[PDB]
Amino acid sequence: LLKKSKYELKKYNLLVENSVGYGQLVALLILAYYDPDNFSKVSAYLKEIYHIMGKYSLDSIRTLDVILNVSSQFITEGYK
Amino acid sequence: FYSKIKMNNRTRYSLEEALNTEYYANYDVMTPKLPVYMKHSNAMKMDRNEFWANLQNIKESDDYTLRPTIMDISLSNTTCLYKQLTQEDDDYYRKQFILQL
Amino acid sequence: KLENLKDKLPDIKSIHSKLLLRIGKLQGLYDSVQVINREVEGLSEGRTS
Amino acid sequence: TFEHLNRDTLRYINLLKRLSVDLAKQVEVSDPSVTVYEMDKWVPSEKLQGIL
Repeated sequence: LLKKSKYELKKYNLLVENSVGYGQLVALLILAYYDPDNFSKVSAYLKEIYHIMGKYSLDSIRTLDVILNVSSQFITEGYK
Repeated sequence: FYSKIKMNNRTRYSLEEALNTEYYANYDVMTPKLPVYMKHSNAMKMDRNEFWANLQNIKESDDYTLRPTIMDISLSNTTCLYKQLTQEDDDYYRKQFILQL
Repeated sequence: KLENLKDKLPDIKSIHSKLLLRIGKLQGLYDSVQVINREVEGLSEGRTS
Repeated sequence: TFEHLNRDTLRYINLLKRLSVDLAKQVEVSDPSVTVYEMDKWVPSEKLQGIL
């Protein structure tokens, strides 16, 4: 109990620890590939990602894994 | 929701085949990225990009710095929960419930 | 800062009423294009008057 | 109010590309040296573009 509640970082590493916080991260990336306007509002989608994984304490390693995993289905048209 | 996208671009594939009756067509049911008249028009781009540019100046100001998330589902309000998951126009609130399940 | 929440409310009533205006405009462009595609279909049938 | 402004800017995004009714194309050509035609660069008339 000393190195669980005093030293362990409070982050969520799997897709079941936050089904609510990871469910809004995928649906925001599905939305970003269906915009006609995608180069004028790049920095409007980052500032909504940082507010999603700050509110729900999502991991920073598993989050970069979900971004590279969803963006490989849409690599033929949107790679810019 | 998926039967308004299927029947929109299946009639005009039956209408290519009649007007210039040289070539048949079976394409996919996809996202036609911009139709033909929204593709190359700088009068429609420039007034649309200055609508998004003053929607960000609301969300960059130091006044509306207390606000919910764009993809947020309500739980308290029983009226807005039925109005988010039943409108067949957005369909990003019925994809979260499938991902959560 | 949350005590008033008074002069910060009508500047969201403004940007929300312009967005409901821009929706109804582009919902009207997709209803006059569907008039052009009802005439070009009927005219290229062969029956004009 | 923010819960209404957020929902009406997702159906504006979902209306410019996804369902997005478009025109049916008649091919007109004038020069006799083309012989190949890709149906991506078909643009409408000059009188219809000014009206739309």
